[PDB]
Amino acid sequence: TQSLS
Amino acid sequence: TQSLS
Amino acid sequence: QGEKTELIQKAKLAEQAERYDDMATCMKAVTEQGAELSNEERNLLSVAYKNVVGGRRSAWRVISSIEQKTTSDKKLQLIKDYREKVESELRSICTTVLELLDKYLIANATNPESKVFYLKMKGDYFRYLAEVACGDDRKQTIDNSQGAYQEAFDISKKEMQPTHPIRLGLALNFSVFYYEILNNPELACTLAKTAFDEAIAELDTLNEDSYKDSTLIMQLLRDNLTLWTS
Amino acid sequence: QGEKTELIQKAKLAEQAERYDDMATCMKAVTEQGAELSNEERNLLSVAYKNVVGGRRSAWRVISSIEQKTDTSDKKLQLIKDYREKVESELRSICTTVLELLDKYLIANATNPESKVFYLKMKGDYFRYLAEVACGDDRKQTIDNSQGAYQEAFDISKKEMQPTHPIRLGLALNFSVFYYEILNNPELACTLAKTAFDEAIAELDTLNEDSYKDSTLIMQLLRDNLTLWTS
Repeated sequence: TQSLS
Repeated sequence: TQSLS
Repeated sequence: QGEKTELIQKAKLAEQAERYDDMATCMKAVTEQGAELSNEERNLLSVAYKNVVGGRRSAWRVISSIEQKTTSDKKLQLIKDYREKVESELRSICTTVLELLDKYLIANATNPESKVFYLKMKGDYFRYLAEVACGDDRKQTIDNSQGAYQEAFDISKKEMQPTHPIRLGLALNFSVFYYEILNNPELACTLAKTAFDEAIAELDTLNEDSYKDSTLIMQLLRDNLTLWTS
Repeated sequence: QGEKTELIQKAKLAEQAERYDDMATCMKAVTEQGAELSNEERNLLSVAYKNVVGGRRSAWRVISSIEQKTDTSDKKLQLIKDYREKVESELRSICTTVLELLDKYLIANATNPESKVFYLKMKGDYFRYLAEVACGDDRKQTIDNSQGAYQEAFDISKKEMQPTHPIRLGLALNFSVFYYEILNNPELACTLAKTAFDEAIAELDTLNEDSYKDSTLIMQLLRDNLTLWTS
């Protein structure tokens, strides 16, 4: 689960 | 270049 | 001002030196001058604080991963007291960013593009509070970022095309808020699938300057989608 | 001691959370308890300070590399020079804390040649970190202090250690780096690394089955420093 870098 | 670790 | 132009240089210098605390106190003094931010300074400030708050989030997740993997032991007390110490730093960091947004950044919003950017930033830093809040404080900070994301979502669909990187990055973080803070995985997937499909349906209405940073976020949108459906 | 076990607890806590500043203060307090450190507590002390000083070292080189690519007439130069000196002052104080810990506790209470080699190696290490940024008369004396600690540890390890142990292999690698980065002598840097490698290959029967992983990595590090430098 990745958010914005 | 590379030391101990 | 001769001070602002020098603060940007030190911030750019601290960024390559990976000294994000020094980078964060520079951009904080820049926004405290009152003038609305560039696009360059704006991303400098968010990059600075995302790395400062990101280091404490990574530590918090590891200490808690060890904390619940043990109340028979008595050495657990110190584990919890070390986590609230890390929690203490993380709380004070997000409040400084949130008060920076309320005092200077949100008010002096020129275009809706910056308003959505700063309103999304508010939703992110209230979400980082909900990661570590508990009790009556928890649901209050959850409602705060939801309201921030919701207004940013409404404005972005009004003034931005589906392929806009800011609109796409807001749907990404908002749908993550739905997956991790609200624990509605089906609503989270629909929030991410809608943004990806509306963007992939208009991939001719954007050029070489537009492409790239636009798909990097669409790539993350799907990355979450296949991970969440499994 | 009651807090000695709790201090090793918080240290291990902070290491997993990559909070090396907090981890280094616990290992500093433990060392300030006078008692000679065990093998586990000994390497916990160096791991902590290697990351604490390593963050300042990697930042300093990024800043110093920008300053060398900056003309002596750019307005940003004094700001780059000011920021570099800020990083240096933290860096210098970190090695200061490590060095006074070494001489007032660690090397004083050694009483066996292994810990002497380990702590004398650390003395040569952190003096080398100072020589990396020193200039003027300061440079030559920190250089001689670094070489002083390395040569003593190298002489004790040559006569009391087998060439296969990670500590002798580690000191040989750091000493070989000192000859390459500080003295700018690549020919002697490779030879020091080559003979330490070749002596470890010869006495490969003297290697203890426990420290097998470490020695295999360190011998590889020597061979790449070798392969790189001889080209």
